[PDB]
Amino acid sequence: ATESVYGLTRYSTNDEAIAGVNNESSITPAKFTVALNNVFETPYTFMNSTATEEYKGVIKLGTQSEVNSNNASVAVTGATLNGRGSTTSMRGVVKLTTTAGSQSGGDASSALAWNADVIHQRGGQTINGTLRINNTLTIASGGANITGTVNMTGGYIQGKRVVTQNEIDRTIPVGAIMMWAADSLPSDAWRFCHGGTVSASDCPLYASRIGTRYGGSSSNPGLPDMRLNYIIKVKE
Amino acid sequence: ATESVYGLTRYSTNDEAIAGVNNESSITPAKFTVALNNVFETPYTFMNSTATEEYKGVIKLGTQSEVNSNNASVAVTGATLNGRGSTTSMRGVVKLTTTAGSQSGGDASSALAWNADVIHQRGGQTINGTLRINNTLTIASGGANITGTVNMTGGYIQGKRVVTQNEIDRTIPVGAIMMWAADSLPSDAWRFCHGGTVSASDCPLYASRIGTRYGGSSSNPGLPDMRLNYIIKVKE
Amino acid sequence: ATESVYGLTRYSTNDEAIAGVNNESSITPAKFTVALNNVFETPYTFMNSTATEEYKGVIKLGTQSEVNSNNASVAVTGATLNGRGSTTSMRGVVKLTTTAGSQSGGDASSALAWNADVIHQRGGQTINGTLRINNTLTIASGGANITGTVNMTGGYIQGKRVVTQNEIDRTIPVGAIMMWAADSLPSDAWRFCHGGTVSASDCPLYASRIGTRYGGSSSNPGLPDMRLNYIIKVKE
Ligand SMILES: [Cl-]
Ligand SMILES: [Cl-]
Ligand SMILES: [Cl-]
Ligand SMILES: [Cl-]
Ligand SMILES: [Cl-]
Ligand SMILES: [Cl-]
Repeated sequence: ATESVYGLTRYSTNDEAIAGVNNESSITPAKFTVALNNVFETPYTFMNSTATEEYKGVIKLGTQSEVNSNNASVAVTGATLNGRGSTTSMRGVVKLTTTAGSQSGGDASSALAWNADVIHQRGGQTINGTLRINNTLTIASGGANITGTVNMTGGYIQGKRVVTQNEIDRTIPVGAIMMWAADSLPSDAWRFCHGGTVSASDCPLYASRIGTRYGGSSSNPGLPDMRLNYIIKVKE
Repeated sequence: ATESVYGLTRYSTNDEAIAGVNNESSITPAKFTVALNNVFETPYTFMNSTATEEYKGVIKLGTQSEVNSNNASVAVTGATLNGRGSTTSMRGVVKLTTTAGSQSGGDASSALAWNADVIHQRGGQTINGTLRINNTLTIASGGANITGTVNMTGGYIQGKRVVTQNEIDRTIPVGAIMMWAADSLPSDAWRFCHGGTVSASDCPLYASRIGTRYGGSSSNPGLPDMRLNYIIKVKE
Repeated sequence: ATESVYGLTRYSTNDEAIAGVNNESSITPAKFTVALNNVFETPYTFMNSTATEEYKGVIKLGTQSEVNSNNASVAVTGATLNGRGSTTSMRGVVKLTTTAGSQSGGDASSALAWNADVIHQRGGQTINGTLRINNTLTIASGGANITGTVNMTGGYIQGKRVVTQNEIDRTIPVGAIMMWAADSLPSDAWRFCHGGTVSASDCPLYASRIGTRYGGSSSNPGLPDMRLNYIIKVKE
């Protein structure tokens, strides 16, 4: 057999079926299935969102220095509120003192309490000690009740000069003689002119002014004897 | 035909082509294509980032108690600033009072204002009422102008004792007789010794001291008749 | 050859092997492998976590208005602490003043310092100027030492009336005559009754009361001549 004309043919072996180049034999069903098996089978807007008027946020604690400087941003604490003591130049917190002229527990930021021991303008109070006033005292009504001695440079009552003891002798001097209408004398400033003596120590002005003019001695100067009665002024 | 030698062959059927075990027939093109189709076709560093000096952050509101204790961490509010009232032991805020000795609206944390009604050391003021001083008053200049009566234990002007009315009789006692140079008397303390009487009620000391020595009666005691003129002192 | 019976066969061409419909030829190994190649080869709980008592958080800065209103939530700054000035109606911060009656640097929220120039109740102080008191002064001990003149409506020492100069003439009037025991006179209130004259300008009361009764002239009125000696009271 050939491609061209008919004739005899044998069957291919298994080896020929697999090695499919032999052109001189024919393929049986059994070697279609042999031959197939070589082919078929092979943190900024946190910290920048600050506290303000308008909006809430975050806040730095003021140092004392910042608190005292009136810093409009920082926070005031218990400690820096306490630490900002009032002074004469800076608004601040104070302790009260009820004793004028004393600080309260050594604190310079002490102010006088409502009930401090001051004298006020309404009256009815007591100063428990002395007082000095450097110019005129005017008492507008009700006078003065004074325990102890008043010393004054001058004195007038309703425009009339007050009399003092040194003036007594000018009005009626020791040594004056008058008469007397009664039986007894009410004071020893005067004595009867019935002779006898007075004591120079009892009557020092009589002794100096009159001496022994009427007898007696220097210690016991004599009185005039003028015997109504006469009387003589012997002492102040 | 065989594998070994040449000879006759028939063609396989379709069924034989598919069931490829028959070794005794040959495969045509038409049954290559039949047989193929059985094979080919089958929250900590929030809350721990706190407010401080140095750094901003977060803050607890102080209770009053913490504010008053000077807590250095918490925040002061309007309410706890207001609530921290000054006392004698603790720095704080105050109301002002212009009236010494009165709290302002019942507030114990009241301090005297700059213009409270106090007496100061500079002068020129008025106390509208009484004043008591428990020891010596010194007026250093300008004296005193006193409306009303001064009562004093003692009085001196420039070191001389002030005279009082009870001393008048010692100097010139009722009952004294002197002479007189003028035609009329300027006071009724003295009377002419021209007899007649005085009234005991007008002249009680004359009546007691002299009685009816010179005539008259107890109510109308007689004066001496000594007829310059004589005069007698009849009353203070 | 046929499907049914045996006989002669030729071999298929390559073209027949590929176009596998020819039923009248047989397939060689070489055209199994040709024919196969057409088949085988073809931001709320931030802002709502607020500051409180109990818990930390976030805070709004108080305006002054809120601070002053005692707002219990907002924050106090240096500026609003400073800005909350004490008044009589509102607790606040103060400046101190040591001068009563003056604000410190024009600040209405000025309180008297512990050492302000006030008079207190304990004594020992000085008012450097005048003082007016509108009712009675009581000095409880130690009297008064007064530089300058005291004018008073009335005066008593230990309940006895103080004597004034206008009373002198009532006790012993100008014009009185008495006797005298000494050789010389200690004052010119009295003169010897030895004739001669006094000066009307030296002795105006004698001149008015006595005139020229004893001789002389109106300018130089005569004294009595009564020639112990007589004396006459010529002036106060
Ligand atoms: Cl006698
Ligand atoms: Cl002698
Ligand atoms: Cl008469
Ligand atoms: Cl009688
Ligand atoms: Cl003479
Ligand atoms: Cl004449």
